[PDB]
This record gives sequence, C-alpha cells and structure tokens, in this order.
Amino acid sequence: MKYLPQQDPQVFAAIEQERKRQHAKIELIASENFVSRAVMEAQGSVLTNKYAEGYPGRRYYGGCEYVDIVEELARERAKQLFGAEHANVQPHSGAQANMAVYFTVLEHGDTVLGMNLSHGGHLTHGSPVNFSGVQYNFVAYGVDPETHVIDYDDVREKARLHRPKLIVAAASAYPRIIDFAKFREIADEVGAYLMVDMAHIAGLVAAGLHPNPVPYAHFVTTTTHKTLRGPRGGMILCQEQFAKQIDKAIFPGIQGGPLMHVIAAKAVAFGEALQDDFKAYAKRVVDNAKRLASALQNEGFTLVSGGTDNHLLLVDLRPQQLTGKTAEKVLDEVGITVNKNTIPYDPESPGVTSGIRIGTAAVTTRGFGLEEMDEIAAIIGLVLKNVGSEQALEEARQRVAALTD
Amino acid sequence: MKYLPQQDPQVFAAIEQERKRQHAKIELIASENFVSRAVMEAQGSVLTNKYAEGYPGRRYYGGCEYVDIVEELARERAKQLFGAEHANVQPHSGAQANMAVYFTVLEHGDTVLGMNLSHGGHLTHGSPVNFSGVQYNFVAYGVDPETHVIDYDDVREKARLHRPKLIVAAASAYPRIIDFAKFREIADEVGAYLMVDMAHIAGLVAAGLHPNPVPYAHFVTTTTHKTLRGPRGGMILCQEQFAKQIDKAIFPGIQGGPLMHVIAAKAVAFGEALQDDFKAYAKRVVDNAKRLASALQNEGFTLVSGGTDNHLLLVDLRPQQLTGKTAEKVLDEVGITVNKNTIPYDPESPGVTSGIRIGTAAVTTRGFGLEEMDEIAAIIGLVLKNVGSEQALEEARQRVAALTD
Ligand SMILES: *Cc1c(COP(=O)(O)O)cnc(C)c1O
Ligand SMILES: *Cc1c(COP(=O)(O)O)cnc(C)c1O
Repeated sequence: MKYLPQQDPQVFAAIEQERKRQHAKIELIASENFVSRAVMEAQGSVLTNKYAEGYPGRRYYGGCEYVDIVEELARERAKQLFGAEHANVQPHSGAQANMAVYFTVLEHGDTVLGMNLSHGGHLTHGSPVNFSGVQYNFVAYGVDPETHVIDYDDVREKARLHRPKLIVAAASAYPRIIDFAKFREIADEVGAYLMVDMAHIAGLVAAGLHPNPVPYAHFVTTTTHKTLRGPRGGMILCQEQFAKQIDKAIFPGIQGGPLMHVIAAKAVAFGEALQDDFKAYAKRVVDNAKRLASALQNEGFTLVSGGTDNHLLLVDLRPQQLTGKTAEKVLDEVGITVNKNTIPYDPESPGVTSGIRIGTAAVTTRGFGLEEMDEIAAIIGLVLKNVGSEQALEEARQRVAALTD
Repeated sequence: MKYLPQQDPQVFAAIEQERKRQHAKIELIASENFVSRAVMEAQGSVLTNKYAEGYPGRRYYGGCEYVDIVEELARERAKQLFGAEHANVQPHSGAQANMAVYFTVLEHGDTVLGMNLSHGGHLTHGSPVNFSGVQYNFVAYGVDPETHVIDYDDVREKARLHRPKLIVAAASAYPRIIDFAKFREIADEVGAYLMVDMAHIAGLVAAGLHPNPVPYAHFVTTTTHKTLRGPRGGMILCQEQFAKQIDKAIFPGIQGGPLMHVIAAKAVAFGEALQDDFKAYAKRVVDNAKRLASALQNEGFTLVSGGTDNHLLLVDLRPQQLTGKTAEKVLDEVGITVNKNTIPYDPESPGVTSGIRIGTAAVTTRGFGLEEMDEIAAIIGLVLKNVGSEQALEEARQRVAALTD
C-alpha cells in the first residue's frame, strides 16, 4: 500500500495487525481461506466508481461497456466451472443469494424444508431470528443419531407431511457428501423446487471432488469465498428457464447497484479455479481433512459421522468432558483458530455447544500438507487433554509458532 | 497493479478500459463519484479473508480484535460526522440499509408512505417490482405540479388517510432541500416512525450544506458512495434506543458475514469527510450545481423546480420536444454521461421519460469549477439544439475532450 499509510494511519495500523495475525495463527475455521493478490487487486480497482444496475447489454446507465465485459467473464467462467446454464454473479453475499432464490419462488408464509440448524443447516435456512424463518414457514430434516448422516427417509417423510414449496439441501457444518439425486427424487415426489446451497463445498464441486448439484437442483446458491477461494460475495446458478426470474429477483428485486469491483474479483477467482493447480489444491484440501480427521482419532477424539468426505470435520468433545466454548477459548490461547459448533443432538445450547468445527481450506492454501495435519492434531491433543497446564499451553504455543514460522 | 496483469489479462484489460473511460468522459450521473486511492487500497486489503459475524467485542468467531478496531473507527467517525447516537456500518448497500430498517419496524403488509417514484422517490421506496412494494403496502406523496417542491399538505393528508406505520423521506432525483422537521411533525401526528434515506445528499449533510435528518428521524439510511464519496455500501444511523434492534436486523436478520475490507474503506471515507477540505469540496459541489443550473437556463433549458438547492438538477426537455432517452443517447455520442429520468407528472413512460438528471459531485472531484460548468452547459445546448448535425456533435466531442484533456 502507498496512499492509505499516509492518509489514515489508524486504519492502516489495524489492517497491518490483521495481516500479521493472518500469518501468525493457524486458521482452522472451516469457512475461512486466503485469496490471491490478483483477487485483492481487482477489488481494490476503480470499478467501485461505476453504477451498473441491470445486466450486461441491458443496463439502466450508459458507459457500462467495460464493466459488462467483466460481468460476462464472471458469468461465463462460472458456467464453465460448474456446467450451469445460467449464472447471476451480482449477489452481495451468500445470504443475499439465498434471499433472491426465496424471493423468486416463494410467497410470504410458504413452507420450506431445510436441514436442521443444530445438525448442520445454515442461519439462512430458517433461523427464527433470520429473515428466512420470519418470512417463511421452515420445517427441518435431521441426520441419523448414530451415523450422523442425513436421514433421507426423514427428508422424504417431512416433505410428504409438510408439503414444502421448496426443499433446501446443503450445510455449513456437515462433514459428508450430500446426495443431491435423492433430494431431487424427494422434491419431485412432492412437487417442490430443489435449492442447493453449496457455499461451503463450492471449491470442491469445482474441482470434481464433491458431486455437482447443478444437474439436480433448480437453483444452486453459493458464496464466492470459502473453499472456492474467491472474494467475499454470492452467486446463483440455475437452468435457462429460471434465468429471467432469478435476474429480476436480484435486481430490481432485492438489491440495487452491484459491486462491480467485487464482480471483477469473482471473475479472477473463477479463472483461478478453472486452472489445473486449483484442482490439485482442492485435492490437498480433502486429503488434508482426512489426514487431520485420522490423526485426531489417533489422539482419542470422537468425530461427528466418524470422519469426513470434504474439507471439514466436527469434534464431539463429550468424551473429554469439554464444551465447544471451552475448547475454542483454550485453543485461542495457543494461536489455533477454531469455532465452537453445535453437534447433532447436542445437549448444550448454541452459546456453549459440545463441539468444535475444523476445516483445512485455509492451512492448505498456506501450503500445509499431511505432516502438518499430524502435528496440528498432536497440538490439539496436547492442549485439550491438558487445559489446566500452562506448561502444556506454552509448548503448544511454541509448536504453533514452528508451523507458521 | 502488479499481480492482476499477469494472472488475468482479460480482466485487467477490461479494468484498464474502464479506468481510461472514467478519465475521458464527463460524468454527470448524479449518483456517481470518484473515490480516493486510500479508499481503494482499503477495499483491496486482506480484510476480505476475515469472517466477523456479529459486532465489535461481540463476534461469533475469535481473531476479530483488529477488524473490531476497523469497524469501531467506522462507527465512531460516522457518529462524529453526522452527530448520531448509533451507527451500523455493515449494510452491503443502500438497498440493504433500507431493507434492514423495514425489517426492524414493519411486519409483512404494513402500510408505508414514501415519495412518489415518478417524482423522485427511490426504487426501494415501494416499487411493485422491488421487495419494498411486494412486502409492504406503499402509498405515495407528491410534489406540487407547478413548483415541483414536495407538497407537505399532501404528505400530511396521505399520512392521515392511510395511517402508515412508517413514513419515508428522501429521494434519488429531488433537487431541493427536504424539510425533515415537517416530516417528523406529520409522523408524530399519525404515530408513525420517520425514516430518512439520505443516500444522495449524505456528503452535503456531512459538510453542513443540507439540513441534517439525524435529529428528526428515528432511522437514517444512506449509501457510503455518492456525495459522501465513499466505497460502495450502506449505513444506518439511529438513536441509542433503536441500536440493538437495528443491529439485530442487519445480523442475524438480513445479512451474514460483513465485508470487513469495505468497512475499512468506509472508515477511510468518513475520515476524509471529517477534514476541512471535504467541506470545501462539498461547497464546490453545490456552487457548481447552481452555476450549471443557471448556465443551462441561460441556454434556454427548463429545470424541474426552477433550479437546485443541492448537487443535482433535472432538465425538463418538453420545450425542446425531446425525450430523456433521446437526450441521453446523443450526449453519450459526444462523451457526456447523463441518465434519462422521469420528471414530476411526466407524460412519458419510465423507459422514455421527458427529462435528464445531472449531478456535479463527480466533475467537482475532478477539479471542475464554475467556468467548466458554463462550458458544460454550452456543450449541452449545442448538442440538444442540434441533434441532427454531425458537425455540431463533432464540435461538442472536441469541446468535451478539451475539458477532460
Ligand atoms: C457462509 C454461508 C452462507 C452465507 O454467506 P454470507 O456471505 O456470510 O452471507 C449461506 N449459506 C451457507 C451454506 C454458507 O455456508
Ligand atoms: C442509491 C440509493 C439507494 C440504493 O443504494 P444501492 O447501493 O444502489 O443499493 C437507496 N436509496 C436512495 C435514496 C439512493 O439514492
């Protein structure tokens, strides 16, 4: 940076602390990643100056010839990446992507069936303090109490009983592959639309390491950040038949002017994801997650569903007589960043929890491999088995520092 | 830029075209501006990597110590700038700022009273194709057919007849000062909340050149871009008594993770607006608008309301037997960027219109002054009085080039 340090020392000092923090800590929060310098440069461009309400070649304002090129690059690359017939790259966030799909197919008070929020469903899949649960009548399907895999017979039963207009599949804390074919079969049986929210797994889908929801879902929503490793924002994919309605839902439906600079950054990220090296990266993400899961089990930890098929895992801390909140706090003391997370059938409140959620996307981006996964698991073992020993915590601290340099 | 040119030649080439376009054209679209290099650097920072759902000191995830500093700088600077008791700097856009306020105080189907969309009201103030007009029952007040000033007796009558829960004041195409005291008096009479959407005029309010809605409104919404000259995004201001509800409306109500890098950019912009030179800038904006209005009248143009109190003006093109669409198109041919705009009581559709809207914020940022306003008016006169003369259009083209260099 050149101009910010002189113009705003306060903001610059804080950004610099954050930058240094990102390097020093071991980031295991499953939603986190580190974007490329190219992605950041795109977001820091003069495209923030341009109003471009509407769509490429169909804008309200003149002078959009070049931002049109940018948006089309984003849409076309997204379509090639996911094999979708239509992309809308304007959503400000994953929340707004979902909001737009809901706005497209639902009326106020319509019934929607989504994943139980305590079992892995997202806030925007029917929380009573979120617009989704306030605006629509959400009902929930669960995972099996033993296997922790989605109970597809429960999905089916809930769908048949409640007759939802929309079924939502996808999760923010589900460590196994989701069967989109079964979701579509159930949707078809009850005459419901299927929406898949692939935000967490989008990078894996792009790399062919998780089944693609595009052929099975009427609508696919996602964040551009997370495993896809893009700028912070949202996206909707759908077949040509819903394109006009989806576009109208985003604008003039729920948003105003799009963030053209962020859309440029989206194009950059999609360009990156189309490359062979991203496929290699995504495989290392999944490989690292399996390795970390196995190494954690070696330490004596119990994992929700007994492991992982993707980038994330959930530790059930009940055997160690620890809450997620306690584990989160002590790991923070040694420089390991996790979040407490409700586990399926958690006896604890969302404010306390019986679990921690862990993902490998961020550490993989930093170049961590299998050996580092073993060490991370060993450090977590050292910490959580010795929460009362400042000796042990200092050793963990030094071992964390050794990993990040 | 260093990394984008090598990583993504396609995106870079398009950005470079846009950058060059921004320099070459005379930007008169009233919503447009040019942000500082410091603001852009902040948006292009590593803060995009951080999930920070919640609020400073009350986040869901750990590691937010530094982004907390950034958000607090934004909130505190906003409060000093506007004399507000509370700020929420998380809204992704002006649309989302409004969405959040609506979500806070209204239930589905509640009546809201806003400015007639054909008279200057915004899309998000009740368009039947926008969430506002779909989710809530919007009724409208108008401007006087002759003076084109808001008819406060009409505001009052509509409020008393329809009994709205919420009254919205503020506009995207109103060239005169809005009387927030009268709006609050009417709101008080009918027991309605008052929301002021100051997006267009926020920079002028900050500089003390338009009366401040903060003391009169329960809620003030705004874009951080436009006259305030910040990054693309939104903000809500309110008294302490609504702070908790407003914060909850933004998250977990309507959004997910905030854009921390954009929030950094917001802090930077607010820092800039607090400086004496921004006050001088904003005065030049208003001075330039008056000068341009006067010079356009000298050319024989009729202006809606007979002039301007702010950064923007509306040309009523009926005396020249031109539509807004025609004027917009021909001005585009010579390098002057305006938008067609419905005028009050327009006999034409929104797709055609009888007016063009013009604002001086962008050209003022470029350093244009009174002499340039005279020349801009003269060029517009030359063009619109000679739409059929390629000679005249080429002369205009050369005169536009002379202004931008
Ligand atoms: C992260 C996420 C979201 C929300 O994205 P934001 O950008 O935080 O609004 C929605 N759905 C799922 C499944 C997610 O993982
Ligand atoms: C520009 C504007 C908006 C919308 O802002 P976006 O950032 O485009 O969503 C809302 N209200 C008013 C009065 C505006 O001027």
